Amino acid sequence: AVSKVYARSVYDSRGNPTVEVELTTEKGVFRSIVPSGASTGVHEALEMRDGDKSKWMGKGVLHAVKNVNDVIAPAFVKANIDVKDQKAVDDFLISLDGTANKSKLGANAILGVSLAASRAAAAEKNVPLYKHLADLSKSKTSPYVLPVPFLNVLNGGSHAGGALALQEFMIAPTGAKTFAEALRIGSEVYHNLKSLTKKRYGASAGNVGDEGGVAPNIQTAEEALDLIVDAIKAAGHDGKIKIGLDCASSEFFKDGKYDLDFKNNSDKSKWLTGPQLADLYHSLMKRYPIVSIEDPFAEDDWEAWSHFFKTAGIQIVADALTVTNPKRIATAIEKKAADALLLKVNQIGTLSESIKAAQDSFAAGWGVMVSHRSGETEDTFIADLVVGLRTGQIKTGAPARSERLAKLNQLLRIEEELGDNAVFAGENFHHGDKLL
Amino acid sequence: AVSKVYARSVYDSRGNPTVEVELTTEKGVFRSIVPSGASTGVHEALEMRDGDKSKWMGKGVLHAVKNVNDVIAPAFVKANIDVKDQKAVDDFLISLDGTANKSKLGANAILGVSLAASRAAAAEKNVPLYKHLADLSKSKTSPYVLPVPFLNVLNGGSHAGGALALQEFMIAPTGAKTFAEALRIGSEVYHNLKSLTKKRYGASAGNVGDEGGVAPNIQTAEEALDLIVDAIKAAGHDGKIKIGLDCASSEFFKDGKYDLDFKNPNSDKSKWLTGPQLADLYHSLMKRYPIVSIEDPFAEDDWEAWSHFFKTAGIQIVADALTVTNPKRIATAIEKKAADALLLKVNQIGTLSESIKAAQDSFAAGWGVMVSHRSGETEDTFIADLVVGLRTGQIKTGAPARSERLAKLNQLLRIEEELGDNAVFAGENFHHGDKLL
Ligand SMILES: O=C(O)[C@@H](CO)OP(=O)(O)O
Ligand SMILES: O=C(O)[C@@H](CO)OP(=O)(O)O
Ligand SMILES: [Mg+2]
Ligand SMILES: [Mg+2]
Ligand SMILES: [Mg+2]
Ligand SMILES: [Mg+2]
Ligand SMILES: [Mg+2]
Ligand SMILES: [Mg+2]
Ligand SMILES: [Mg+2]
Ligand SMILES: [Mg+2]
Ligand SMILES: [Mg+2]
Ligand SMILES: [Mg+2]
Repeated sequence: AVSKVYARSVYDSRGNPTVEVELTTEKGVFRSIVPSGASTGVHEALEMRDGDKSKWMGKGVLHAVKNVNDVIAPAFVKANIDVKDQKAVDDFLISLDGTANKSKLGANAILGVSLAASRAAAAEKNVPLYKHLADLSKSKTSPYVLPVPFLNVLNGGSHAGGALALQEFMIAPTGAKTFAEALRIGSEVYHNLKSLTKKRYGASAGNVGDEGGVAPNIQTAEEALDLIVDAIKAAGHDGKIKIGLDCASSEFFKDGKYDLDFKNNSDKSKWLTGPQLADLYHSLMKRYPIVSIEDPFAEDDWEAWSHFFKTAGIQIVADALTVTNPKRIATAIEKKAADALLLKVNQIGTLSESIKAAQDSFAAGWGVMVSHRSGETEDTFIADLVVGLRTGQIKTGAPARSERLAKLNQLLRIEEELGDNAVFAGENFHHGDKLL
Repeated sequence: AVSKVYARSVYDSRGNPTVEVELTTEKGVFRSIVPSGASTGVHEALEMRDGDKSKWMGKGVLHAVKNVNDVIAPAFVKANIDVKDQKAVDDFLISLDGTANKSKLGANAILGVSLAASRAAAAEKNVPLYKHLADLSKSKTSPYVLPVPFLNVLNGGSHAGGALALQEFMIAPTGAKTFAEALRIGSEVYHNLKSLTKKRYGASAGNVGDEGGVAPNIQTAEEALDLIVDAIKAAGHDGKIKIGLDCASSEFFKDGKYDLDFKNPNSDKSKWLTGPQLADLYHSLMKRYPIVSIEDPFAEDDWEAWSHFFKTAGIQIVADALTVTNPKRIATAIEKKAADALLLKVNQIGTLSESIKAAQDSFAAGWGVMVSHRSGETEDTFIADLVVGLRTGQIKTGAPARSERLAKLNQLLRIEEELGDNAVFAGENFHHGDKLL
């Protein structure tokens, strides 16, 4: 049985506090750490911070930690829940908070308990976590699917200091035959990108943003994409590497329009309409091997999404639009706003709700890209999750900064363990769950 | 008994391959990952790289991985060594290689087995790793000592793109009462530093170097130190925060002179500094800023310059590239009175036992020891347990940003919690942490 639930404050990858949970059973101690976003969707479940300006500059999580130790822990232990029954674990937690957005206890109090229970369950079952997560999600397991990594090698927007408006420029080694090959050739592109960036924009441009990508002081998507295409050819991997974007356009949506110079005394006359921004993306799609675009329009700009999607012809990923929330996903499906869900467990707050979100997406013919947050930790949960969910695609950072490599390394280990019972999603990343 | 030893290629914090070792016993599977330096000393034990330009830019570790799987593993499993006997484990590995500088197998093949064995031994004894490391090093345990973290908040030299010659500018919250407080106030200074750096030098200057520190495109130590003092001020921690430097001066030493603009290929050779001129610079900084420690002030074989500076420095002087965690070179440094602290990097020498000897020799001479990360780190937390086990009272493991750095700092939070009243924070006594109480 679960004998102990304990929380403490630890530090995330940008130096902010976050919640770490330890769950003790007869099988040992199981730890989960809650990640933290910067460009959060306004519809995300509550991340509870202390707001005490004299400690951690208001970003303390002592209240959330207290909620685990003083509220969740005694009730959870008393309940004698079977950790194998994830739905019972999450129903209990959801009920204890009693609010839709988890505003009573905090999503960052609840999530760590939810995740740690799944680790405890995997141990009880003597299976690796990814096999247990496949069980919980009722995914196909013959074969397992290793994801294409979408590597965020050039950082802009909220994740890096500079003028660049679009948040993420990713490479996707869809042309590799194994995950290990994909990661190697991705790392090679990254290193070529680092050298080229220093050459073109100066030594300072080669330093990294929150997610490990280079952060050159550039003003347009075109020069960023030119750098990436240049890095791919320098590495000698043209045709094996595709490109993904996260526009994170909610970050520059104001008064019905889009400010591509929001990293500025920005010119209100230059602000773009939905149609104009769609024309911009189409122009980029024509000149670059772009296979996925995330949050091309704002989190509630439904008409703009639906209109773009009609003729996009590539994967359109909903992040802030859907916030890993089955209710908002249902709306996005009906409006035909996108065809892939960005899955972030801490946007909704429990594993069970995240699994439901993935299942609803798959049922609609959508893809699912499992995702890190920009404030990450040494935790590797999402590596096991992307495999368990059989999605065929993950974004977990550049191949730099170990809060990113921790996940990528874990996927190397998973690939090795599965051997002949796994296949790399490659060009079929979008429908990874349907593969075979 | 050890039933399996297995190695694989994984990625370090810079995106370069490195060696990960898993060692299996009755107690489970124990993992260690080898770190990788950038500003390496010429006297370091061999880091074996494949040099195949068509893979990983030539930086593959497949040869070292193969040395573990095809050479070390079958021999080690056959030997059936008691993992609790770290000295026997390491003597065995050192003997398998048979070379001074570990050039047969590579230090990056040997070290992973060395470290994972110690993890396995801790499990056998049912003790946390830091208690076992204290056993191996014969350190005092009443109380245990938590280190002052030297946080590298401004990155220059080899660790970041920019004109800044000096490699590391660190803050040391020696004025804190607990490790948790030290890390909190350190993080607060860091955040104030990031915001101020962006204000003074532009948004791009706030982006980070290899070790998580800001990398402003600045040319002089004085303005870097002004940024740090300004950040400490902004956070409201004046008096509680001290400063450490890593000059990594071997990186800019040429023709008996020091080039503080070495990353500029158009650097004027007339502006190059002599040993005494450099000593003057350091003394100028030490009077204007709360500097308590300086690492590698002079080049790795510029022995006379070290001895001369140390005679009147009056602060901690840390040997890194000079000593390369090597008992033989440490003995020379002790004799020459070149420094009074060792920077301890396990992968500079290649085994835990040799590293422990290096620390013991340093302590016996009345030196301090600062346990250190490499600039290419991993999610491995070994050094956190090592610094506590060795009772040194000081660690450098990066800025409070990038989780290859926070993983260690977070582990130190956990160790402090676990030890409760059986641990003290070194604080102002960081230099002689081993002698504390
Ligand atoms: O926008 C995103 O997709 C995420 C992950 O890159 O960033 P953040 O965690 O800051 O929301
Ligand atoms: O010089 C140093 O002290 C180390 C650690 O900061 O750097 P590197 O690992 O690059 O040698
Ligand atoms: Mg976001
Ligand atoms: Mg199963
Ligand atoms: Mg149009
Ligand atoms: Mg996004
Ligand atoms: Mg719900
Ligand atoms: Mg060095
Ligand atoms: Mg003991
Ligand atoms: Mg002088
Ligand atoms: Mg050094
Ligand atoms: Mg030796």
